[PDB]
This record gives sequence, structure tokens and C-alpha cells, in this order.
Amino acid sequence: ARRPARCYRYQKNKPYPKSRYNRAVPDSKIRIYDLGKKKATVDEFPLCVHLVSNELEQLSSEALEAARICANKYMTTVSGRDAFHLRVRVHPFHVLRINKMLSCAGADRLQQGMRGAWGKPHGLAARVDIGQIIFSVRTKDSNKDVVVEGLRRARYKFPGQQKIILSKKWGFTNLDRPEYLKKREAGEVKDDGAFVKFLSKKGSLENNIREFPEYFAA
Amino acid sequence: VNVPKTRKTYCKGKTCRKHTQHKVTQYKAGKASLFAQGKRRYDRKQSGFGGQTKPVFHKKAKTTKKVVLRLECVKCKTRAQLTLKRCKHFELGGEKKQKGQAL
Amino acid sequence: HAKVHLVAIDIFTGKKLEDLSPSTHNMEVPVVKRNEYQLLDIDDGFLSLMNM
Amino acid sequence: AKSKNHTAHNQTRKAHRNGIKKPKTYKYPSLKGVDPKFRRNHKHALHGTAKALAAAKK
Amino acid sequence: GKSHGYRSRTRYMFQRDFRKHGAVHLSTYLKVYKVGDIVDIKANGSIQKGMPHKFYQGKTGVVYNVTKSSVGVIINKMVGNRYLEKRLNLRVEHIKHSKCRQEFLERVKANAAKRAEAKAQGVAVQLKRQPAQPRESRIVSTEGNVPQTLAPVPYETFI
RNA sequence: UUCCUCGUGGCCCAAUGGUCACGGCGUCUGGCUUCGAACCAGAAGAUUCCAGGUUCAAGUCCUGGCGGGGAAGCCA
RNA sequence: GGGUCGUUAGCUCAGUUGGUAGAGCAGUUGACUUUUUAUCAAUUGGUCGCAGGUUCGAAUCCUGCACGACCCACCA
RNA sequence: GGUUGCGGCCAUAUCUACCAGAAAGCACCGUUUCCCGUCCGAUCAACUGUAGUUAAGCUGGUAAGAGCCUGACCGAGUAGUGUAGUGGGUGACCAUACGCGAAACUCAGGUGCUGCAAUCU
RNA sequence: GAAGACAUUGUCAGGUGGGGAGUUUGGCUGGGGCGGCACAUCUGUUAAACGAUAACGCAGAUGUCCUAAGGGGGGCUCAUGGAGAACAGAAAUCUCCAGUAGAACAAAAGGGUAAAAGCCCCCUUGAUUUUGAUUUUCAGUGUGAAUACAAACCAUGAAAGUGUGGCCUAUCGAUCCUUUAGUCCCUCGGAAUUUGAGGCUAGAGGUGCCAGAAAAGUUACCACAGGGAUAACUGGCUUGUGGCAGUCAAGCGUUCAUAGCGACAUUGCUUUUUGAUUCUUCGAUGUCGGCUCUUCCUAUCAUACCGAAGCAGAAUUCGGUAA
RNA sequence: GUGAUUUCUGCCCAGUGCUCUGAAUGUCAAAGUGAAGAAAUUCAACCAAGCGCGGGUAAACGGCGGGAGUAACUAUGACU
RNA sequence: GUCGAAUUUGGGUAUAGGGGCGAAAGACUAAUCGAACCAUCUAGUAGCUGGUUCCUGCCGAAGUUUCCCUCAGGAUAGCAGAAGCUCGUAUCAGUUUUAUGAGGUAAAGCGAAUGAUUAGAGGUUCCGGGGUCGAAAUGACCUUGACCUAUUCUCAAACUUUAAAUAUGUAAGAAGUCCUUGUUACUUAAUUGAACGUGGACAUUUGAAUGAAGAGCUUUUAGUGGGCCAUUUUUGGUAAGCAGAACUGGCGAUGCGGGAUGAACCGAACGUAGAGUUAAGGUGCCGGAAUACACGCUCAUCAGACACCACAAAAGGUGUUAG
Ligand SMILES: [Mg+2]
Ligand SMILES: [Mg+2]
Ligand SMILES: [Mg+2]
Ligand SMILES: [Mg+2]
Ligand SMILES: [Mg+2]
Ligand SMILES: [Mg+2]
Ligand SMILES: [Mg+2]
Ligand SMILES: [Mg+2]
Ligand SMILES: [Mg+2]
Ligand SMILES: [Mg+2]
Ligand SMILES: [Mg+2]
Ligand SMILES: [Mg+2]
Ligand SMILES: [Mg+2]
Ligand SMILES: [Mg+2]
Ligand SMILES: [Mg+2]
Ligand SMILES: [Mg+2]
Ligand SMILES: [Mg+2]
Ligand SMILES: [Mg+2]
Ligand SMILES: [Mg+2]
Ligand SMILES: [Mg+2]
Ligand SMILES: [Mg+2]
Ligand SMILES: [Mg+2]
Ligand SMILES: [Mg+2]
Ligand SMILES: [Mg+2]
Ligand SMILES: [Mg+2]
Ligand SMILES: [Mg+2]
Ligand SMILES: [Mg+2]
Ligand SMILES: [Mg+2]
Ligand SMILES: [Mg+2]
Ligand SMILES: [Mg+2]
Ligand SMILES: [Mg+2]
Ligand SMILES: [Mg+2]
Ligand SMILES: [Mg+2]
Ligand SMILES: [Mg+2]
Ligand SMILES: [Mg+2]
Ligand SMILES: [Mg+2]
Ligand SMILES: [Mg+2]
Ligand SMILES: [Mg+2]
Ligand SMILES: [Mg+2]
Ligand SMILES: [Mg+2]
Ligand SMILES: [Mg+2]
Ligand SMILES: [Mg+2]
Ligand SMILES: [Mg+2]
Ligand SMILES: [Mg+2]
Ligand SMILES: [Mg+2]
Ligand SMILES: [Mg+2]
Ligand SMILES: [Mg+2]
Ligand SMILES: [Mg+2]
Ligand SMILES: [Mg+2]
Ligand SMILES: [Mg+2]
Ligand SMILES: [Mg+2]
Ligand SMILES: [Zn+2]
Repeated sequence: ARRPARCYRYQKNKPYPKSRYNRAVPDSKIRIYDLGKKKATVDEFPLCVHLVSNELEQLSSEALEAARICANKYMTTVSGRDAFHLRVRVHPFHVLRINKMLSCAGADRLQQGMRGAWGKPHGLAARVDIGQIIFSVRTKDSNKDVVVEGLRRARYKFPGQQKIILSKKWGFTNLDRPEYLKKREAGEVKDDGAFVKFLSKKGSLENNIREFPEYFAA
Repeated sequence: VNVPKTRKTYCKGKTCRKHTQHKVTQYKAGKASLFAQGKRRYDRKQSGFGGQTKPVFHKKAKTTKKVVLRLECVKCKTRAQLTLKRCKHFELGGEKKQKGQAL
Repeated sequence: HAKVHLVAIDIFTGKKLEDLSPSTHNMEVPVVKRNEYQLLDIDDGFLSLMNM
Repeated sequence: AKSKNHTAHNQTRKAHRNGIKKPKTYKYPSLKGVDPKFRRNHKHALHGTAKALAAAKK
Repeated sequence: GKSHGYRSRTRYMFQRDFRKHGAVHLSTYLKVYKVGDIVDIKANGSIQKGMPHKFYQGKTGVVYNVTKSSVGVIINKMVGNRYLEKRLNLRVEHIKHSKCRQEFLERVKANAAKRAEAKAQGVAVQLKRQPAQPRESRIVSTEGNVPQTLAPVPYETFI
């Protein structure tokens, strides 16, 4: 009953999101966007790998869901439920339209053809570009060989060609492994439950004194 | 709508030539008289055989009529007339609007 | 073409009327109003009403 | 049986067959629409001016 | 059905500015316009009276009439295969002097100066402007500026 | 698919934008009778199928969703 | 053959659109009476056919995997 | 240089928290017969400049301050785009030739200027 | 004999009268019909940063309302949040602080507005007269709407000023006829007076198919001029739908993914189903099925030769070369 | 109009027609009457038939419904 | 089938066209019937189909705007010809530069306004639901939902600070500049201003570039008002040799060489000939032109061979080559 995904493979029309003008859409088949031990500290999982795109297409919501499930299943069963953090980096925001067409024998007595053929919503999708990340995983260095092929096992659920990259960065931060390491060696790195804040040379000095006390405590 | 029963406005009566007090009333058509050239011609045409000769309007579409005021000057006793936009309800003697009171 | 046949009862008399017309003829639709009066003491065959 | 509704095709060629030449210019353009209070002055201004030149060169 | 009003498709064209709402600064009313001034049109969305039609936004014309609160302008409009002149009446809020002329007549009086001065000794004043000439010859030294050798950079992912 | 209609006290329904809203059956208390009915005095109970906008007020005015029912489907 | 769905205690059935099973019939015990049927009270009996997502977790949400119901099916 | 009246450009001028202010000016400040207005002389009205105080207004300064403004071969000649090919690719798309050229980001600097008239240790 | 100034007959007038006569039964339209109005208009977008720009494109709206919801002047500042006061609590009235508009401005939406265009108060009728000029739609016609003046008479404010309806973009109508106001002006043609009638200027009575006919159906008993500008057979593109084959692997299979199956996903092929469009044929290509007859395709039921199994034998299943 | 014989032809006149009432503040043409005016003319009253109002008419044209609860297994519902 | 009767039939007579006749079929009425035949109005009307007769020369289009019961048709504007007229290098230009305006698309942004949206962290409850210690407390501890503060991932045709490229308005002088003083019933406190002038001064470097095949002006009328294709932008649709829009170039209206073959592609547009050189395309043979030269790759039991163009994908291979 689902129209094959090849009918919406390419970006042919402008984004058509839910809004005060759309007002009537189904619900995305994906609901979970973070998997694993999502409360892990920044320094717990240094290694980070990305599933990057080599295409300009639309990824269906349930396609994302199926890849999510398969990847999470493999990671948990093999590497353990608390060895990785999974983060999907796209959201289905484009609504797909369909002109449901009468398919009975003799429906031409009723179909009216192409007249007034504005479609109806039946599905959501996410629009991606070349070089845009789809999946992101952060683990320990000892788990990379498992993760990289876990993603390789997951790539089969998306249409098109997608690469797998080992990011030279620490975790989900925007900093390199050594430069970040030395920055945490000094005191201006102060973590939160999942992410980390950084001291800046700007701002009120008293407030900068209040936190990061060790950086000044030389 | 609501319109006061008096109005002060220009009166070109050759003796006023200035704003003067005017009494106002709603204009009405007035009974159509016979012996007008139109009626006389139409009756002549209808006489004899042939049946209905002039078109008869059916496709009425408008619900309201424009209202026309009849102004009477208290001094020169001349009549001037002016029109207003369309309105479903119209009225001269008006209880003025009051704001502070409730429903 | 679709032609309308309708039956309708008179509001005031109560008698029953009906007709049929092609679905385009625009017969006059009357204007009504329900006006919520109160009834005062009943005198002779007149009534006696009350606004707000 | 539909038909082509509207298009501007070939219209630029049709126009450019006869150049979009500017309309014209003249000395002493028309005083249509200018301040009549100014016109009434100007007409007497010239009225006196010509009489002045006439008497001067007389 | 279709819709072509007097102000259709003017949603963004008549938005005032960012952080420039409110009243208009008095300098506009302090401006003085003579007959024959060439002037641009830019509608002010805060003054609904005497607005120009959206087509004339960003156009330039010639003043032909002055009244107590407005100015008469002449605009050339292309219709069909010719131009027709249109006569407008615009309040000064949609009006500002075209500095193109203000720059221009400085040239006129400058050339007057050069012409008279050079006429005092007859040295072929040479008033006409000239485009950018191809630059003439020159010599470049390397003293303390020994040339630097460059090379293409290899490929790195940089993500 | 379209179009239309309907949803309210336990049941069937009625409803004036201006009072938490009406009838009939039903239920409860007291009375009559050995008892139950019938009969005689009195009462109570409703988020008007789910969300917004209007109004001063919305069952009502209307727009967005749920369930039910009806009509259409012809010239080949 | 394709769509549409519903199957919950011995039987019927509310189930709540995402947290733990409701109600009635049934049967057992007790009170009533010379014992009983009727009447009332209290228990008894439901992992809601197999796998996944899993919110703390899933009969309950849906997805595929059972059985029973609804409509569909050249053409001239 | 300070202050007042009238301004021009309209945050480099705004916002938050503190500190300082000779003289003059400004200000707060005293009173209710008259003109005048309010529930109320609080605003507004009138009189005195006398009884007092820089507390506030205001001005200026301070802040690894928010904001705002300017600039830089920081990002970036990237994104985007006009013209051409019997260019590549199954295709989505992508390089080349002649041209134009950002935004976000980073860093550095600044925190009102000025016209007319009058007055001031 | 009967009947009698009644019948009858003649002329007008009202009623009845598909028995009969004449005529009509809009337009757009992914054929036509049903449906809808894209038929006069307005806001945003499609619309590709001047202007213009289509579709039965998307989200909506108009045939009204207003003596104030118009004009002038003066005073005040809103939504909301925080903190306090008897009944009073989440919502009753009052006070302070913060508050760039997050409120309000008749309506649909978009612009615009803070000593205001918002709220309250005072006075008024410029929503007036005379025709002109200009912008939009545009043929540079009309209609509607709007802009800037001039000549008067006014309103408001102390004044500068503002005011020719609603802050701006929609809210509406030709010829003929009737009717009203002004001039009390012109004519009734042999000469006069009074009724009456006809003219000039300015409005109203309406055409919504909105640049404006007065209008119900059926034909399979049908006719004519035409149309492949246009439907049902066939043919052509596409493959939603139908059919067929792959890739990944959660599970089924006593254990074991791939002996045999295979969800959630995803890549393909065909035109033997049914759809979409209308390119060829309407001065005609005979339009279902059954009977008989020839050839071709392989996506193979059996026969030939082989591989695999959860193939002990038998039976069976999957696959290969093979029409 | 129905179509041998046999056996029967139930209910409905609200609707469309047909027919019969006319004691009547219903409505009405021409003619005739009254008033105003100098006259054209204007305004009234009166008025036949017809229609309106009220009965009959189906072997005249024709029509002849829904929704709930209820019985000692269940089901259904004589009953309400 | 019927054959003694509602039987068959000759002759005479009656009924005639909106009429007759009909045991009822719209049947029959002289091969003519859902209205007979003959002549006349009549050469009836046709927005519809077919045709439209000698040669050569020159110029040479449109399927687009507006209105119409308008959609197979007209009027109107535009494109074209003809007749010319006033003058003699200009009041020019599908062009560039300099100077100066306007725009809200492409891009970008959301720890910036609005809306959507994944995730944790810290506080705050006189104030959510709760539970535990508690009789309670404006008491304490946990948990879930809000609320606030600082962070994080992703978005917008009808969101936005910022903001391109390409297109687009105006100016680059004699109708100009400067000095003096004349007119006016307008304006100013005022010969102050405004507008128009007298007189005087400044010319071929007179105010950027390039071209100008002459410039300007008037009348009249035919045909047209079904379009289509290609690149780029782009709407509905899964898509179409589908339907609908923008700019330019073509076809129609167009031949010639190449793409074997073709209206749109490439090159290039045409009087009749001679000679020379090329465009796009090619040089084994058909077929004019090197089985030229040079560096590498590939063996295919369905190899491959040139844009538009006559298709191919996801996924695999110790085949082979270079990284
Ligand atoms: Mg006569
Ligand atoms: Mg007659
Ligand atoms: Mg056309
Ligand atoms: Mg159209
Ligand atoms: Mg702007
Ligand atoms: Mg009782
Ligand atoms: Mg007839
Ligand atoms: Mg039609
Ligand atoms: Mg535009
Ligand atoms: Mg004010
Ligand atoms: Mg006009
Ligand atoms: Mg005025
Ligand atoms: Mg107002
Ligand atoms: Mg206005
Ligand atoms: Mg009119
Ligand atoms: Mg007349
Ligand atoms: Mg029209
Ligand atoms: Mg007929
Ligand atoms: Mg037929
Ligand atoms: Mg065709
Ligand atoms: Mg078909
Ligand atoms: Mg398919
Ligand atoms: Mg399929
Ligand atoms: Mg066809
Ligand atoms: Mg045919
Ligand atoms: Mg033929
Ligand atoms: Mg044949
Ligand atoms: Mg085979
Ligand atoms: Mg019979
Ligand atoms: Mg009479
Ligand atoms: Mg009578
Ligand atoms: Mg005989
Ligand atoms: Mg028949
Ligand atoms: Mg015959
Ligand atoms: Mg002829
Ligand atoms: Mg017409
Ligand atoms: Mg034709
Ligand atoms: Mg835009
Ligand atoms: Mg964008
Ligand atoms: Mg940005
Ligand atoms: Mg936002
Ligand atoms: Mg420019
Ligand atoms: Mg001709
Ligand atoms: Mg023509
Ligand atoms: Mg023509
Ligand atoms: Mg034609
Ligand atoms: Mg042709
Ligand atoms: Mg050609
Ligand atoms: Mg050869
Ligand atoms: Mg491959
Ligand atoms: Mg290889
Ligand atoms: Zn008067």
C-alpha cells in the first residue's frame, strides 16, 4: 500500500513543511534521535565516526527508522548497550504528497483524471546534501572496528551511496584531539551532563572567576 | 445606520450662498404618472396582437438600495439632495450611542 | 441535469406546499427573526407584549 | 478543448521592429496641470513684459 | 480568482526598514525643490497619503510643479513599442534630491575655472574626461623583496 | 472519491447567541394496600462525540479532528 | 486474489489511542425460610494466538506472523 | 571647557551595576486670594526665589559588562551566479575558459559629533 | 302548438383554455454530464530581488458595517510578568516596578502607528458647491477606486496647521423609460393666458453571465453543416496499479541467517491488467467471445543432462543448460 | 380503465385534478355612479364570472416510516 | 400457421396532408411517412467543408494586449506594404564606461524576532501531580511534568538580521554656464523670492566610448489573432513525445553540408558561373581523404565504437592496471 520509495528519490520541489498552512499530516515513523549511553561525559568516548552523504537526495522517515533499529540492535548485542553514543543528525521535515488514484476495474467512470490533482500528505522525509552527516557515533578507541562495520551494515537501508569517515575530532566537539586535550589540561574546559562548556576571554571577569577556578589557580 | 434629523451645510439658494441649517428626510420615488411619453408609447406598442413587446427583468441579484437624503433649507425653502452608500437598515430618529453602559 | 423537487410547509397558515425547479432558478429566500418577547397581561383578543 | 492562455513570446521582437524611440522634447512645454494660481500671474507677467519691450524699442 | 490591486505584491517593497521606524526626520521637509530638478522616487510606507504607485519605485524624473505639500513629477514609462510621459503628484516624503546632478554641476563650474585659468595663458585646457588608460611602463626592484616561490597544496579532508 | 446528514440526562428526542438546556418514558423518598402494580404528594441527574477563532457570552456562530448513516456512479 | 478490519475469564463485553486489567451472565460459599427458587453479600475464574521498536516498561501504541467478518473484481 | 534655550545627524548616543561633580545654570524644593483642573494643588494652574539640598534628575568616569559602530591577504576567492563547448557522468550532479562575488565565524579598534544665541571662576 | 322582449345574434371587457401556434432552454471545463466558479473583484505566495506574467495552483476574503467606527484639539499608554490589600480563591477592584508593541486600530491578510493612527474627553458635519488635471486596470476608452490643486462657504485649535468620508490595498453598474433637485431657464411652429406635455444640468430606480438578451425539458423515431481543435476500439510515451527479479539482515527453521523461508527498508524490469494524456484515424481501419490454423518469446509443468537439502530408501523442494 | 372462470380487490383526500357550497368587512375588468376642477383628468364607492375559504371524491393521478429496552443457557423479542 | 369463418376477393363509392386512416407498429397514405407529391418565395441563411485560372522583380509578418452569450467568430492595438512630405548628419542607439538611485530572489541565519524540532545540565516552586519521614508547617528527601538560566542537533514559497550575480531608472551642456537689470494682479517683513526676459562674456576638445547604412513626420489598407521545439529558471503530477509560465534562439514561412534515416541539433542561410580556402563532419571498404605518427588499457560462451539519440540501477569479482 506504500508507494515505492523511488517515486520521491530526488529533490524536485521546494520544502513543504508542516505549518499553519499545512495543518494535516501523518506522524514520522522515527521518534528516537539519540541512542545508547547518552548521559556519558565528553571525555568518556574520545573516538567519533560519521556516516556522511555522497548524494543530494531525500531520506524517508521509516528508512531512517529501519537504519536506526538495525544499527542499534547490532551495537547493543555485540559491543554492549553502554559502549557507544548514537546521534542521528537529520530530521524529517519535508512532507511528501500523493494523489491517491482509483485502482478498481472500471474506475474510469469515476476517476475524473488529472483535473484538480493537488496531492495529499502521506509521509515525511529529510533532505540531505553532499557531505552532510546522517549518523554519528562516539565510542572508545577499542570499539572502532565494531562500529565502522556496524554502520557499513546500516548503509544498506538508505538509497544511494554514503561514505563512512573517522573524524579527527574529540567526541561531538568542534576541537581536535590534541588541542582539546591540552585545553582540558588547563582549566577552561568544564563539562556538563552530556556536553561541555569553555571559558572565554570575553565577559564579566567576576563571573569568569566564579567558575573555572583552577585555570586561575596556577 | 443612524443620521440626525438636522444638518448644517452649504446652501446654494442664491440668497444663502453659505452654510445654513437644513432639515433632512428620506427621498422616495413618487407615484408614476400616466400621460408620460414613455407610458403612452408603451401602451401603444402593447395594443393589438403580438403579446409582450418590452423585456421584463427577472435576474434580480442585489438585496439593498442606495439611500438618498432630501435636504430642506429653513430660509430659502429650496431642496437639495445627496446620497449615501448602501445600507440594509436606515433610520432618522436615533438614540445616540452611549459608551460606558453595559449590554 | 439535476432538478430539485422539494416539499415545504407554510410557516404561518400551516398548509402544505411543494414545487420543482431546475437547479439554477433562484427563488426568493425570505428573511426571518426570532425575537424573544415577554408576555404581559392578556386583555381582549389583542395580545400584550414586552421588549427588553 | 483547452487552448494556450497567455504568453509574452515574440513580443519583444514585435516591439523592437519599430525602435522604442523617445517621444520628443520641445522648448516651452505645455502648462496643462501646473498651478493655475501661478499661470494667472505668469500670463500678466508676459502681458506687461511684451508691452515693456515694445515701449522700450519704440 | 486573480487579484491585481493598487498595492499588490508590495509586501517587502513598502516595509520601512530595520530600526528606522517612527516619524521622518525634518530634513526632508527642510529640502527645497526647484522646477527642473531631477529627482528619484522612493515610497515611504509611513505616509499613506500621496504615495506613488509601486511601478514608480526606484525611478527618476523631472520636477514640473510645486504646491503647498506636494511636487509634480514627469516620468517616462515604456508601454508597447514607445514611451509615454506620465505626470505625477508626490508628497515630499517619497522624494529626495538626486545627487548625480549635485556632483555633475561641480564638474561644470570646475571646467569653467580651468577653462578661464588656462585661457589666461593658452595651454589647451583639455577639459574632456578620458577612460582608464592602459598603464604606462615601470620598473620593479627586488631590494629586500626577493620573490617568493609558491606551489600547489595537496588534498586534505579538513573535517 | 465527492456531497449531504446525525451525535445532547439511562432511552427516544426538542432547542430563539441572552439562565448549566426541554419534554415523555425511566429512577429515588413519602403516602394507599397483607404485598406488588395502578394511583396520590415531591425531588434529583447532562463536561451537548474531540481542539481553536469570534462574541461581552458561545450546545448554538463558524474552522480543524472522531464515530454513524444516506445518495451518486450513466453514453461507450 | 486485493483491500478493510475484530478477536479479552466457561459465555458476552468495556477496555486506555503509551502502566496493568473493568462490567454482566456463569459457578462456589454465606444470610434469608419448614427446607428451596427468586433476593443480597463475598470469593473463584482472564499472562488477553507468535516475534520486534521499546516509555520504567507494552494485552493496552503500531509494525510484520493466526482465525472469523465486510466490501472488490475484463469486454463489447 | 561647564551650563541653558532651539536644534541637525539619529544607539559610537541605548541598557545594567557602581563612583565623582568648584562656580553658575538646571533641578528638587515653600504657599493656595486671584485665572484654571482634577476623587485628590500628585500632573496641570497661580505666587514667592524667600525657608533648605546636591539626596535625586542631569553630566562625566569605571566594567577582560550586554548592545551598538568601524576595519582586517580571519573565514573565502568558499557558497552563489552571467556567457561557451559534439566537456565528464546512466543519472543525481561536477570540473574548465572569460567575469562578478557574499553571509555566518574569528580578531582588532571605538563608546557621540556638531550649528546658533546666552551665561559661568 | 310552445316560448317571448327572455333567448339568439353583433361589439368590447374579465376568467378558463399544451386542444393549437411561435420561440428558448448561458460560458469555462484535461471529451461531455454531475461537481465547482478560477465569469466582477481583494491579501500573501507560486513570480525566477524594476514592471508584467498562466493553470479547475495553495491559504483566505467581498456584494457588508459606521453620526461615529468621519474631522479638529487636549490629556493618557497598551498585551503580559513580578510583588502587595477584608470577604476575593486561577479569573472581581486598587497600588508600585519592569514592559519596542509582543495589545489596539469594524472585517480576510499584509504594510503603518507610542506625548500616536491606540484609550478617555470637548466642539462640530469638509461625508459641502463649481467643473476641471493626474495614477491603477488601459485601446492610454469607459466604470470603480485614489492623488495634487484653484475659486467659495465652514468646522476645529490660542497658533502653525488639518479636513472634499472611514490609516492604505476590495466593498460595485451603460443606452431607453420612470422619478427627484436646480434653473424657474427654452418649446408646444396662425396670436395669447392657465393646466398638461416636451427639453438643459445633477442624482435614484438594474442588469452578480457583473462593457449590461426577457427564456423549462426529452429523443434509442431523429435530421443538417462540420470536428480527429474532442470521447468509446486499435496504435505511441509513462508504469501509479498489476506481474516478475534483485541487495541488507531482525527473526522462523530442536542448535544454525542464507537446506528452505524472510519482516522493517531499498534497487530494478515488462506492457499480457487497470490507469494518465489526446499524438494518427469521425468524406468509417467492421468493435466481445467461441470454432479452426501457423509462427514466435521464456518469467520451465513434464520429458533430456546435472548441482544442493533439515536428500537412509521412496516421495519432495530449490537451482543450472535447455522452447 | 382492467382483460376467460375461481377467490378477493385492504388503509390514505395531506398533495395535483374533478365536483358542490355561496349567508359572506376577501379580490376584480369594461360599462354605469359620486366628489374635486374650467376641461383633459384624478380619487373613491359599487361589481358578474373567476380565484381564495369549506365538504365529497382513489376500479382518479398516486402513496402505504423509523429508533431503543425487554423472557431462568445463548439467541430472538410475544410486550413496552 | 389457418383452412366455414373476426374467412378471402373483384367492381362502384366515401374519408386528403398538421389532414385522412389505424384490432395501436409511429404503422399505411402510388418503391416516398415521427407529417405524401408538384410549382413558387428561392440563387432561402450558413461564425462550417471544397475550389479560386499567366510570368518575372522588390518588400515582407502573426497565433500576442483589451472588449464581446466571446472560446471553430469579430472589433481593437501590434507586426507589413504602398503613397509619400519637411529637411541634410541631426532632439539618435536591443552597446560599453563614469557618477548616482531603487530590488528582497540565489546564498546565508535560528547560543537574532515568529513558527517547528532531538537531547541532556543547573536552579525555582508561599504555586502542578505525586509519593517517603512526617498529625501539619511559608518543614525535609526523592520522582514526573511545567517555569526560568546557560548549552546542543536539524528546518521555512506564503520566516528573517545580512545579502549577491544577471537584469533595471537618470545624467554626461548651446534648449548650456556666468554677470547686470526689466515685467508680474503670485510670494516675501523687505526689489526678498519665483517664472519669463533685455544687454554682455565664453565655440569646434562644447564637456565619456563606438556606430550612424540618412534623420524626423503623416495617411491608408491586406493577412494574423489554434502554435510548436531547444538551453536556462520554474508550477501540478510518480512520469510522459503530459498540461501550464519567464528570457533568448529557431521551426512554422527555409533551402545547403554533417548527425545512416528526421521541422527544431551542429555549421551556415541562397541571383547565374569560374578559381582558391574552410566551418560542423571525417580519412579500412561501401565513400572524396594517412591500414598516419606517439604514450597507455581491454579478450568478453550476450565486448565496444561519439552529444540532442534512441535507455539502465542498488550490490559484487585473488580478471587486470595504477595508487
Ligand atoms: Mg389602438
Ligand atoms: Mg387587446
Ligand atoms: Mg489563442
Ligand atoms: Mg483562463
Ligand atoms: Mg526595503
Ligand atoms: Mg415509589
Ligand atoms: Mg408547443
Ligand atoms: Mg460548453
Ligand atoms: Mg516582480
Ligand atoms: Mg493627539
Ligand atoms: Mg480610469
Ligand atoms: Mg483646504
Ligand atoms: Mg479612525
Ligand atoms: Mg484617506
Ligand atoms: Mg444608475
Ligand atoms: Mg425624461
Ligand atoms: Mg463581461
Ligand atoms: Mg424541443
Ligand atoms: Mg441519440
Ligand atoms: Mg488528436
Ligand atoms: Mg480511455
Ligand atoms: Mg510499476
Ligand atoms: Mg509495483
Ligand atoms: Mg487516442
Ligand atoms: Mg471516427
Ligand atoms: Mg477513408
Ligand atoms: Mg480491413
Ligand atoms: Mg532460462
Ligand atoms: Mg393485453
Ligand atoms: Mg371599473
Ligand atoms: Mg364573486
Ligand atoms: Mg365483398
Ligand atoms: Mg416507439
Ligand atoms: Mg410507402
Ligand atoms: Mg451563391
Ligand atoms: Mg454582452
Ligand atoms: Mg477548420
Ligand atoms: Mg518575493
Ligand atoms: Mg534558500
Ligand atoms: Mg545570514
Ligand atoms: Mg524561529
Ligand atoms: Mg544601474
Ligand atoms: Mg487583402
Ligand atoms: Mg488588423
Ligand atoms: Mg484584426
Ligand atoms: Mg482561427
Ligand atoms: Mg500555418
Ligand atoms: Mg533554418
Ligand atoms: Mg577512398
Ligand atoms: Mg559498480
Ligand atoms: Mg578492479
Ligand atoms: Zn437656503
